[PDB]
Amino acid sequence: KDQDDRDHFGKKRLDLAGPLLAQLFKTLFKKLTKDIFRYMQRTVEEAHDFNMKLAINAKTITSGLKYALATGNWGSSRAGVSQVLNRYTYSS
Amino acid sequence: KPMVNESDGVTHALYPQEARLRNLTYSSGLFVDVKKRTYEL
Amino acid sequence: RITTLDETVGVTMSHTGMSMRSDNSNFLKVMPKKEIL
Amino acid sequence: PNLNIVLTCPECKVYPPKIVERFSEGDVVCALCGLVLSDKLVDTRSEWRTFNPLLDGNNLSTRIGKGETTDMRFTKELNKAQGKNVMDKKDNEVQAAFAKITMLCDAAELPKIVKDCAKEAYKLCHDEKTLKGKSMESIMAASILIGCRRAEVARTFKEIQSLIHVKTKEFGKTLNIMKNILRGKSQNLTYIPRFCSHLGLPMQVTTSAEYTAKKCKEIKEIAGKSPITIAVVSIYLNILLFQIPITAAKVGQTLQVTEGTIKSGYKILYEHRDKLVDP
Ligand SMILES: [Zn+2]
Ligand SMILES: [Zn+2]
Repeated sequence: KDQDDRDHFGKKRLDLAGPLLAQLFKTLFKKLTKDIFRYMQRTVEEAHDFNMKLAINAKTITSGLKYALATGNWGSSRAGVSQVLNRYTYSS
Repeated sequence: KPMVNESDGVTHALYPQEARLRNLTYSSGLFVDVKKRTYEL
Repeated sequence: RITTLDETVGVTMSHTGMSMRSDNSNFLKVMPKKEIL
Repeated sequence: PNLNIVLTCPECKVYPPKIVERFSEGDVVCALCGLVLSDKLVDTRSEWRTFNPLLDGNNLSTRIGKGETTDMRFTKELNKAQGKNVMDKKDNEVQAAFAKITMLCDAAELPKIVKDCAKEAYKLCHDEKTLKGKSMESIMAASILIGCRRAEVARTFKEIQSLIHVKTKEFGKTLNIMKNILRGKSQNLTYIPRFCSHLGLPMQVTTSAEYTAKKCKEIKEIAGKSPITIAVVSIYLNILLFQIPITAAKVGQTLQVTEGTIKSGYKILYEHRDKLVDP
């Protein structure tokens, strides 16, 4: 048998917004859970009252999605993913 | 659905035209049913 | 599929941040010297 | 000692420099005899292209993080060295205080202007003698409320109280002496659209409660008994004028107001119903 070809297009997989936002939302969700648990351990360890507004933050998901879809990086791993739409003509 | 929360505190529906004119971000809010339990074990 | 809440937003957005409603759920709330001698 | 360069025209010498600055040619010229005053003009926009004194001051610092090709042992030794020199300056409280205040403001969904005003207020107070404690919670809550009052925003005491348990009384004293600090370093209408947003009411009911709020502020009688009850009874009347039904229990449990208070204000308000009609 010949050496396995890597240029075969069938062995290649493309990634649209689905997989990218799956990785991104996955990591951001993990960080969210870790931070919430950190607030839980701080609450039970320092012996105080609990609050739902200080445990679950929204700027981690908002800053993660807004920052990743705002800049070219998808977090340098990946760059040049997001580009400004070219409105020179319709075929462009 | 897509929405916008302004500076004074009012949140209304967003359209892509007004999103482009006001330099906003066309996004939608996300909620989660968070369940809590306490075991004593 | 994911269910889209159809309300007037302002109610849910009011329940997000400060809504003047706290508590409502219990979770992570936690001499005479001779006689003494 | 002097060090002030003043450009004058030796040929004109008839008036202080009333000159013109030619940026395209890079010169500055007297607008009278047309004689140039200086060549090779520097720019401020061009040096700014590559790149906070209001809060950080003139202090400089640089981070040490891991490198492309480095060892994890050296990264820890450099960070532990900075951990021993962190006591040389008492500015660790400003970064941690601004971090927790950042978390609370980000939790309250307030704009960045109120965040910067609150950080500026906490920087004005910081560690003075008249503060004398308050366990860092009351100066943060009171600083957020001050930054809210400065940015023309409206947040009730029960809202920040719902965020932070400051025991109200000590919060009021710390807010009072803090206001004295601000005075030593030298409006209910905004609440209506917020509660109308909490109830999801149309714009006509919002501006109707605006005119009702102003008129009720002009009629006197009761005067206020805190503006919150005036707001909730004003919205209660403006919503009993139309047909959208909420009753008194739902609006009393949503806005956290007593039913007997909105009915007590609805009585005299119904008595003054005459002069409150806009159209
Ligand atoms: Zn001298
Ligand atoms: Zn001249």
